Amino acid sequence: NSELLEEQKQEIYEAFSLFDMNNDGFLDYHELKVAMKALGFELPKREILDLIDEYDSEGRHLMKYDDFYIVMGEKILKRDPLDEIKRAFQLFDDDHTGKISIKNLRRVAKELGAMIEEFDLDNENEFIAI
Amino acid sequence: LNSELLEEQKQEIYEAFSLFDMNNDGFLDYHELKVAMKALGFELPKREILDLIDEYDSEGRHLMKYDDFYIVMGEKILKRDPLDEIKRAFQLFDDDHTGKISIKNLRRVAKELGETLTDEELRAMIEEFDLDGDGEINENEFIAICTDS
Amino acid sequence: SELLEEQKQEIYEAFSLFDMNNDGFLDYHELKVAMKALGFELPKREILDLIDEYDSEGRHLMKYDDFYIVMGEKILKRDPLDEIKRAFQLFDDDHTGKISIKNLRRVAKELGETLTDEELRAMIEEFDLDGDGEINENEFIAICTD
Amino acid sequence: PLGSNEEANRFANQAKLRVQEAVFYIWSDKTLKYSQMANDEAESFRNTWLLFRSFQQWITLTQTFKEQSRLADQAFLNKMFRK
Ligand SMILES: [Ca+2]
Ligand SMILES: [Ca+2]
Ligand SMILES: [Ca+2]
Ligand SMILES: [Ca+2]
Ligand SMILES: [Ca+2]
Ligand SMILES: [Ca+2]
Ligand SMILES: [Ca+2]
Repeated sequence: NSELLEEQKQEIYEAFSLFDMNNDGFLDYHELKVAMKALGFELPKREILDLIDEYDSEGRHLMKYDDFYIVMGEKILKRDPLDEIKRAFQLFDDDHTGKISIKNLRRVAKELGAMIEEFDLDNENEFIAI
Repeated sequence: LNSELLEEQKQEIYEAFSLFDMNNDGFLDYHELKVAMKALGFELPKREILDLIDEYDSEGRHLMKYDDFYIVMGEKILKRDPLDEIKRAFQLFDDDHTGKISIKNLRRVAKELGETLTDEELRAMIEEFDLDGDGEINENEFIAICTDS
Repeated sequence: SELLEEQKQEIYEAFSLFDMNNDGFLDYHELKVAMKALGFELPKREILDLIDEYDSEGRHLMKYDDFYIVMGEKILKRDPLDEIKRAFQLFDDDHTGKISIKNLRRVAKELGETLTDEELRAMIEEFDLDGDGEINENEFIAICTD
Repeated sequence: PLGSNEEANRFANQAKLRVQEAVFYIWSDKTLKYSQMANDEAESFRNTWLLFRSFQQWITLTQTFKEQSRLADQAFLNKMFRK
């Protein structure tokens, strides 16, 4: 484990902050489950509860931001930097085709509110190069 | 007034009064009021019901107007223990008294309330809150669904 | 202000029956019973007041035309509450000023009715508004008023 | 044909009857049943409202978490989006 990078430092904060639904500075299972999808992590139901069980030394099933920060931190660095990539690919692929087309890209471009061939050599392989 | 009442709770009081005004004068006599109180789950002793209408009448007769019903009840409801209320709602989901709300259960409720939902969606509901993982919602899981948000 | 058909008929129906001799007039004797049927119990001399008043000869007979009017205006001046108050007494045969379980038990059978004591208890328990398990007059008036 | 005008009194006992039934029925037949009738309509209300409240709390949460979840993936791309 390294000193965690600033760029990722914010992402953690943003995750926690952006997805505290009821806005009580804690996350509970439901919030925690969505909070981690923002950092790419998608863990088994069992697993998630497991975590809340571990760091809720507070009693009554919640997670302080500090604990949260500590955790996702190790997860981000200790993560296969290619699994990071793998999920990203899995997410553009709505139709589960195997190759990203524009109906799965403008799909994103639009869902946030030129250079078509830019990084095209014709898949997961061309991906990592970016 | 105070801790502002819920939009679902306002409609509670209205609908109740509106449904038990057996004539539609905007008024309720003892009889008209006793049932209206059961409907908000507030069965009182007879004495105290008469006591209440009196209390609210300087204008001689024996009635209550929406205006004041809407308030007596208003605080009657706030004083309400939220836990007993959920507990009771659970029982209604569990027709078959199996101890857990199954999807047949939830479906029945959802049809009963005139919603139309795809089973993929009922399963969506159950999954999100089925923390013990057995694909039904038990008491403690239901409580948590309703706890506050 | 105007008589109901039920009322209009009542009058006629009464003056029809107690006119023993079909002759169209009621004598004192016939009148006394006529008025007691329609519910009125007047002093004997006041009945004579009537006959004589509406009577242009030493005849002592009352025409239907006169009965209708006298009775008619005696029906309208009727206090709505008097009917209710005189209703209570038919249930309160014992005349205790309160209506009992066994009172109603007597009514129901007399009105060809099978109802359990819970059905009857229910009837009182609902209107008994002081807790004594019995219906006094005020409460009975209430039942009736709207 | 036969009988007296004690029958005038056999006509009072009868008039007092058309009224006994009258007031007995509006008491019972009409008025007292509403104690059972609306007593039920009361349960049915309570009940329905009880259901509605809980169900609406259930479903809208599910809706939020779905809706949130699909925004979390949205979010997670927004970093890699700028290459
Ligand atoms: Ca929270
Ligand atoms: Ca009314
Ligand atoms: Ca069940
Ligand atoms: Ca469960
Ligand atoms: Ca004659
Ligand atoms: Ca009596
Ligand atoms: Ca009484």
